[PDB]
Amino acid sequence: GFNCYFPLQSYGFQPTNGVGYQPYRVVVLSFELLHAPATVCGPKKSTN
Amino acid sequence: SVLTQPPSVSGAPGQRVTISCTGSSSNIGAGYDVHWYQQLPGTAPKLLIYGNSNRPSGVPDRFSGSKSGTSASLAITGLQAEDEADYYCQSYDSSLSGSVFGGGTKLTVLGQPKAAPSVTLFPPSSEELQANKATLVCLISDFYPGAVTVAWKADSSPVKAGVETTTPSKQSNNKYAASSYLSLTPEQWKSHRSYSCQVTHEGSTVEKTVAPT
Amino acid sequence: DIQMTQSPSSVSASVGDRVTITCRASQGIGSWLAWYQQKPGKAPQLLIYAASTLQSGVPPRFSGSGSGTDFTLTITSLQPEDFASYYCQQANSVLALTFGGGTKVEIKRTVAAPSVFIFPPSDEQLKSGTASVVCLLNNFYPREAKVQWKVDNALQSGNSQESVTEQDSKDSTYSLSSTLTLSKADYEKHKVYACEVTHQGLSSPVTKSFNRGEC
Amino acid sequence: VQLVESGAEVKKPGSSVKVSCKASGGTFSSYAISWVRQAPGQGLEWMGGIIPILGIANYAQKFQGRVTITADKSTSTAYMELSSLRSEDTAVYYCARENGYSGYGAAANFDLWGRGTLVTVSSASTKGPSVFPLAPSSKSTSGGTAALGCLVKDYFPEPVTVSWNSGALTSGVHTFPAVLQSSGLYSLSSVVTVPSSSLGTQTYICNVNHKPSNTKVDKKVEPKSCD
Amino acid sequence: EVQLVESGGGLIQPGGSLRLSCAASGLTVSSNYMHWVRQAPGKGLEWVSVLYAGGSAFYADSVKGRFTISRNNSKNTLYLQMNSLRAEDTAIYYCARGLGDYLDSWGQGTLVTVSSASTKGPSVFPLAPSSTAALGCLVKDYFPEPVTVSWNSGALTSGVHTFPAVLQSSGLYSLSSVVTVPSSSLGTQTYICNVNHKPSNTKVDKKVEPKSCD
Repeated sequence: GFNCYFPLQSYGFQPTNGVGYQPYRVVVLSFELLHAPATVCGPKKSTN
Repeated sequence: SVLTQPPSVSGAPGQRVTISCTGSSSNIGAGYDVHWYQQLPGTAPKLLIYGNSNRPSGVPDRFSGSKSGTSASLAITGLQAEDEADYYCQSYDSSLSGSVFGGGTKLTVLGQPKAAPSVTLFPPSSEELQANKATLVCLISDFYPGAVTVAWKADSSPVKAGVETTTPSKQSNNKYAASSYLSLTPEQWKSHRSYSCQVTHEGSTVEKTVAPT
Repeated sequence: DIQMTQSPSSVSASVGDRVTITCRASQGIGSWLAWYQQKPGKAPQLLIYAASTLQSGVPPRFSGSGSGTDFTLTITSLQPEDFASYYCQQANSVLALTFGGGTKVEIKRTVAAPSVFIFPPSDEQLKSGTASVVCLLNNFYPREAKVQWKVDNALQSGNSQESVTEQDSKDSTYSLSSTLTLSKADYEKHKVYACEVTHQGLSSPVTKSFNRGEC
Repeated sequence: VQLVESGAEVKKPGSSVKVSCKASGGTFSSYAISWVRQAPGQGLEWMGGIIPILGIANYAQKFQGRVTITADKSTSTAYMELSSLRSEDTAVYYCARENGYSGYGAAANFDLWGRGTLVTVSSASTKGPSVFPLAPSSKSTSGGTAALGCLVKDYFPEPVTVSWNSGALTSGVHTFPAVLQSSGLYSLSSVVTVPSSSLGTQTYICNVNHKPSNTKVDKKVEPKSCD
Repeated sequence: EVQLVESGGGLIQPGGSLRLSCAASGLTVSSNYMHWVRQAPGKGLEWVSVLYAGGSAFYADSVKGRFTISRNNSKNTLYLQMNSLRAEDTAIYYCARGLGDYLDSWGQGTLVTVSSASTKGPSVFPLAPSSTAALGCLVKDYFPEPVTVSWNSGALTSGVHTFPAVLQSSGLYSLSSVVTVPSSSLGTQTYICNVNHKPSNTKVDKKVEPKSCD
C-alpha cells in the first residue's frame, strides 16, 4: 500500500546509456595484516 | 560437492555428540555463517539454528551451535528417540554464486533384540505356470536389517541371475520384515529337482528345501 | 555534466488533438524519467514515473514510451482542466535532480488584430521628474508580437520591459503592455514617440504617432 | 503460514513437468521464495529463488537455462518448468522460504519449507496388474498357524493399498515395499497369520484398489488340496 | 494522504541568515528521501539540495557552499538554513518527500524577496485616453509584492486586465492596469482606480479624466 515499498530497486542496463551509466565490473581487493604469520606474499622473478 | 560431512555417527542416551561440517575457504572459510537443517525420514526439513548463535521459535534449548575458524560445530544436549534424522549444513558460496548444502550425516540411536532368522519358502502354485513366468519367493521374518545377504542354489550351481534384495519394513512390534523375488520360466522349472534359498545372518545359516514334485 | 533541452515551448491544440510534447536528454537514460503538471499558482504534481507506468490518482489519459533517448507525453484526449506546464526530470547516482524548462499548452484563438492605444504621460508626473510613456496591445493572438518603439524615426533598444497577463477563463484573450523609463531632461529633447507592431492578422503594420503637447 | 504443494507426478524421459506451491493462511509477502531439492542417498541442491514484488529470478551456475521459475502476485503461487527430463532426476522437489537479517554473515536461512512434490521418471507405460493366489503346503502348517496372502505383479504406478476383507482385519497384517528390477517392474508381498481352525469355515479375499488405472480386481484364496 | 506545509518566507537582506521550516503530517523526518526543489518566477524548476534518511546530504554545483541541512525528530519538522544569500536566490520552493530517482509527493510554497530596498509608497499616474477606448492608471515605484487594484470599488469587473508586476533596474516593481470603456460613456461616468497594499498601508483615490493637454 501507500508508504510501503520494497527497499530493492532494479538497475537499468540498457545498451543506449552513457559512459557513466555503463555497467562496470568492480572487484575490491581488501588487505588485512594481523599478528598471525603470513601465508600469501610477493611473487618470485624468473629472469634469464 | 565443496562441502564435506561425516557419513554416519553413533550416539548414546546421555552423552554429547559433536558434528563437524567443514568446507572450502570461499564458502565456509569466508565471513558467511552456517545454517543447520534437520530432515526427518518422512517430514520436510526445518531450520534448526541461524546466525550461528540464535534459535528460532519451537527449537528446543538442547540444540546449540558455534563457529570456530573454517569449521562449524553442532552441540546437542542429550539424544532422544526423535533425533534419528539427517542433519545438513548450508552456507553461501561465492564461486558458485548460490547457496550450497553439506553432504549430510546419519545419527542413528536404536537397539533391538536380534535373534536367529526364520525363513519360509513358498513354491509357486499351478495357476502361475500358465502366465509364461516363474517367480520364486523367499520370505524371511523376525531378523535384523544387517546381514541380509540372499543366495540361491539349485543343488548343482549357484544362481546369479534374477537375484535382488528388498529393504525391510518396520512392523508394529519393533521388527523388520523383507523378502526376495527370483524370476524364472516354467520351461526350466521342471528340469531342476529342488530349489533352496540361502540366508546368512551373523554366521547363523538356515537351509530349507522345497520339493516341486 | 547533463543538460536538458525540450523541443516544444508553446503549443496550441484543440480538445481532440495530441499535444505530442517531446523530451530530449544529452545522455541516454533508460526508463528513469518522470513527468509533472504545475498549474500557475498551484503546487506541482506528478503525472507519470519511469516513463512506463501510471500513478493511481492520475487519470489514464496521459501516456509515454521512451527507451533511451526520445521521450513523449502524447495524450489521447486533451481536457480543459489539465492546461498547465510540463517538465521531465532525471536524477543522478547521488540523487541529483535535473529540472528543465516549461512547455505551456494554450487554447486556440482567433488571430484578431493588435489594437494599439498610445498613452502620453500625465502632467502630474512632470513634478516627479520621471517620464513614462506606454502603448497598449489588446485582443492579439498568438504571442508573436513586436513591441519595438520608434522615437524620432530612430531605433530604440534596451528601454522597454514587457508585461504579459495570464489567459482569462472567459475567452482566452491576451493583453500586452510595455513600460519605458526615461529622465525628464530627455523627455523634452524628443518630439515624436510611437510604437509599431507586426502580426499575421495585419496585412500592413499599424503605427500610431503623436507629438509633445498635441491636443 | 504454510506452503502446500501438489501430489506425486509421473513423467517421461524427455517430457515437461510443472507443479504449483500454493500458500495457505497468507501470501508470500515480500520474502524470497526458493526451491530446494533432496534425493535419496544424496545431498540437497539449490536452483534459485523468486521475488514476489518484481518477478526476478537468480539461477545457479551448476544448472543451465533449461529450468524456469515464475510466480504471480494475483494468486501468490510459485510455478516451475523443467525441460529435458532424465532418469537421474527422480528426486522430490521442495519450495522454501528465505528469511534475511542484518550482520556480517548475510547467509540466507530457510525458515519455512513446502509440503513436498514427488517426481519420478519411468519409460514404462501403464498396464494391467495381475494377482495370483498363494497357499501354504502341508509341511508349512507344522503348528496351529498358517501364513498366506496375495501377491501383486506387473503394476507400473506404485504399490497399492492392500486391505484384508475390506479393512475388517487389523491384527497380523503386514505390508512389504517394492524393489527395482532389471526391467523396472515392481513386486510386493503381503503375509498374514491365521489359525488353522478358521481355514474350513472362513474364506480370505484380497481387495486391490488402483486409482490411476480405474480397476478393482476381487480374488479368493484357499489352501492346496494335494498337499 | 500526504500534507506538507512551509513557513519562514518573507523579505530579508542579502547579508543575513534565514531558517526555513517544513513540516510533514503523515510522514516521518528520518525514513525517506527529501528534495528541496526551487522554481524561479517565470522559469522552470531547479534542484537545490537533497537529504537522505540517514545523516547525509548533497548540494548542487551552484549551491555547494553556504548550505546546511539539519532535521529535527522531536517535532517532526525539516529545517533548512541559508547563512548567505544572493540576488538570484529569490524564487518559490516546495519541500517534499520521494523515492529513488523520482519524487511524487509535493507541498506548498513560500515566496521570498531579497533586495537592498525597503517599503515604498505606490505612485499612481493617470492615463489620458486619446480622442471604443482604453483607460487606466499606472503604478510606479512601489515595493513589495503584491498590490491589488479595483475599479469603482469593485463595481466594474468587465474588461479588467491587470498586468503582473515587472522588476525594473532600480529594484522597484511596476504595475499597469487598463479597462475597456466605450467612447460614448467617457463624459457620463467617472472612473476611479484604488491602489493599496498591506506593507505600506496607503490608500490613494485618483481619478482619470481625458482633459487638459500633455
